[PDB]
Amino acid sequence: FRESILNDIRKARNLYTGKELAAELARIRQRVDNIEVLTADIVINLLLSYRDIQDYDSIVKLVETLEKLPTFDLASHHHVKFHYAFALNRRNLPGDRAKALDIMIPMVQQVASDMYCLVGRIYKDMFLDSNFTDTESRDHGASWFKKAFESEPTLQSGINYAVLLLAAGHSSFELRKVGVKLSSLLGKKGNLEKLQSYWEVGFFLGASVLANDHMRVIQASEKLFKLKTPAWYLKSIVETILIYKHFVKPVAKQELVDFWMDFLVEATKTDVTVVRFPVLILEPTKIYQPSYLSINNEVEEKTISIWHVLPDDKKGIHEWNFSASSVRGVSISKFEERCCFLYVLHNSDDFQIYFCTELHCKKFFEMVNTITE
Repeated sequence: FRESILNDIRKARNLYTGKELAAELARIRQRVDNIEVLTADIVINLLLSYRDIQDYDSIVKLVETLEKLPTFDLASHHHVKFHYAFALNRRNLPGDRAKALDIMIPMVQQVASDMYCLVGRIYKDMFLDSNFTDTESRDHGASWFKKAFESEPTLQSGINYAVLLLAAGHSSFELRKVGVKLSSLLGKKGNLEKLQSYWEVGFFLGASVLANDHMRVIQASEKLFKLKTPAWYLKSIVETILIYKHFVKPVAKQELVDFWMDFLVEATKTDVTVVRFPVLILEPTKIYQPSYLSINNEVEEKTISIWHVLPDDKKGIHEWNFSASSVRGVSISKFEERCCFLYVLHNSDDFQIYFCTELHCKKFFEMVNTITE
């Protein structure tokens, strides 16, 4: 019965994403909410499955019900408390972040980097979410990431520490000191081609951003795209980059750095509101080509505009403008839900267009069906 629930959660996380996953978890919950004894293995894998669709409200409500269930000892389950605080911090209703800190700070005060870094992230988020006015939260966040960094140096704590020093007005060391240590950690990790886990690539990206290393940023951003990085994770990297970009005081590849920053920030949006989409056109060479696309309110006939950002090969055609009557149609890829096929007249090939999220692709699909109907 336990094993059945566990096996079905794992199968659920593999088969489904989005709404389809939420349906499956609610089906599994009926069983979970009637189980003879509710163990921590079930709880943990439930919380991971809800995190896959950023359902922080379900995580909080489940963990609160375990706190009242007298025979579950929440205090003893530090990883469950970690995920609870994580969810409270992302949900951020009145008092959520206060409660997260009241959970996390006593757990820390041997403590692992992730625990120090979550507390640091709560402060970081308070700082960002205050429109950069909460300078006390900034300084508290810096101190927590600093402790992590000195206790167990990692790129994650190091980049977050540096970014908050940058926001505090750091011509300076710790800042160049954190910089030296970041460079030897990057040395330890080795070439980007051998880093396969999304979490290694994400922290490589961040330190590459801090280093102002353009080619690595572009390379690591693309790798983060190909790896189907979870939204929960990309969120935290993006937050770090937004703070960096706000506070840091052309290079011929600036255009591709701007594209990738725009792509990865757009990828954390759940409400799609954009005049234009940063996209990757998959070429028959099997290279993803950074591009922009827009659906234009043009007089007489609506149009689709598509253009390459900084193509390596500057020769040939890198811009298209299609009138509504020029479009045969659109089809979402049967294999890649981020991808929409666009079919146009007098073009024997197609455009295989890859968006930053599934929803962005679906919006494009719907808008093109509207102009062709």
